[PDB]
Amino acid sequence: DIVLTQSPTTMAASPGEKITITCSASSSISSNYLHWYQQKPGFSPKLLIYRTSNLASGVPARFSGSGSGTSYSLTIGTMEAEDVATYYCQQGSSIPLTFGAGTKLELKRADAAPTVSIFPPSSEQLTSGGASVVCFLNNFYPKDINVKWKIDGSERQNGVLNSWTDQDSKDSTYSMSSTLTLTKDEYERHNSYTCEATHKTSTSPIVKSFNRNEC
Amino acid sequence: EVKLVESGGGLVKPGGSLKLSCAASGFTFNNYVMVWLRQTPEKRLEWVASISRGGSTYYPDSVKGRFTISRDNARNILYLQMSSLRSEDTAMYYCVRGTTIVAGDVWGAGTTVTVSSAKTTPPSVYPLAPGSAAQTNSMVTLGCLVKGYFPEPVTVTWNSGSLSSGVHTFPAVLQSDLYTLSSSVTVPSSTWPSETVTCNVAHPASSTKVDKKIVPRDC
Repeated sequence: DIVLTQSPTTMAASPGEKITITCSASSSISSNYLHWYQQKPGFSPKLLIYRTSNLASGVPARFSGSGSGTSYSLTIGTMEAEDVATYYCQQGSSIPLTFGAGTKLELKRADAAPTVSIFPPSSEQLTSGGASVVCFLNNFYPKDINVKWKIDGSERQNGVLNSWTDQDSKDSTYSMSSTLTLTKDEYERHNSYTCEATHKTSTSPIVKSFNRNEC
Repeated sequence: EVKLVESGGGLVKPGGSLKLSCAASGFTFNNYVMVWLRQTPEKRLEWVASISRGGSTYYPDSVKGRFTISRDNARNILYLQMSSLRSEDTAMYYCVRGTTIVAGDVWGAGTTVTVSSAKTTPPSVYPLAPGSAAQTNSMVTLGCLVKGYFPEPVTVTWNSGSLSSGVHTFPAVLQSDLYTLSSSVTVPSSTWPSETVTCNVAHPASSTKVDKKIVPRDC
C-alpha cells in the first residue's frame, strides 16, 4: 500500500502569504494519478487539483500543484480567508487507493483574549442527581489555551470534558467549552468552583468562579 | 448540476447489516466508475469499494467479504451493502464519481454510520445562566448543556433560528457511550430577561425535540 505523508500537519498562514504544502509517497507514483482535495469545515471534500498540476472545476488560479516521483506539492499563491481548510493528497496508481492524512491550513489574525463565562448546575440537572459546571472560553486567538478547574481551591482533573470549535469563518477566532461533571452529592459538599484559563494574551490566568452559596 | 445523494446511514449493532444508497443525477451514470469512501471520526479518508461501469467490483482487504457494492443503471443508484459490521466501520460514507485517472470529481454530502451496542437515548437539556450573584457587564453569555444522548447527531438553534449570530455550538464529545455537547449564545445586556431566549434541541434518532428557556437565576 502506498502511504502518503503530508507536511506540515498544520500551518498558520498570514493573509496574502504564498503557502506550499507537501505530500511524500512511500513509492514512486505516476504523476497522472496524484490528486488533491480541499475540505472546508462542515463540508465534503472537493477535487481541487488532478494529475499533479491541473486545476479542477471552480478552483481559483492562485492554486497550483507540482511534483513527480515520490514528491508532490500544492501552492496557494496568496492565502485568502476562504482557503482555510484541510487539504488531502491521494494516489490512484496503486490498489488500494490511499489518501494522505491531510494538512490543516488556518489563518493568522491579531491576538484576542478569550471571553470567559462560568455556569453552575441547573436545578433540572440537580433534580436528576448530577452536577455539571460549564466554562466557555470564547473568541480567542491564537488557538493554544489551557483550562484548569479547582474545587474549593484545589485542582480537579478527572470528570472534565473539553471541546473546541473550528476556526471561526467570520473572525478567525477559536472557542472552547470545558465541562466539569460530578454527582449532586459531591457538588453540595463544596462551595467554590473555578475555571482558570491560561492564554498568550495575559500574564496571569483569567479566573472565573461562583460559590454554590452565592445569592 | 451533477449530484450524488447518499442515504440509509444510521446506528447499527456490531455484527449487523446496513444498506447505503447513493442516488445519482445530472450525468450519464453508466459511463462512470462509482466509488464509496469513508471518513473516520478522526477525519482520515479511506477507500471502501469501487464498481466499474459494467459491474466489476474491487475492495480493500479490510472490508472484502463483508461489504458489497452494486449499481442499478436503470434508476441511477449506487448501493453499499454492509454486513458483519464492526465499530471500526463507524464513519461518514461518501458516494463519489470516479474518473479514469482515479480522481473523485464529484462527491455527495455523505451519510453517517455508527456501529455500536449502545442504545438510542434522548438528550437532557439544561439551561446555562449566570450565577445569581454574577455582575452585569454589557453583553451576556448564556448556553445550553445537552447531555446523555446517543447516537449523533443533535441540532441546536436559538429562538427557532432567529438568534443566529453570537452562537458557538461545540462538537459533541462521547463519554461512557453517551454524548455531551454544549452551545453558547451572546446577546446585549438589556436584551435579556426582556426578550425571551430559548435553545431548541433536536435529536431525530429518538424522535426528540425540546426547547429550554433560559431564565435568570435567583437565590
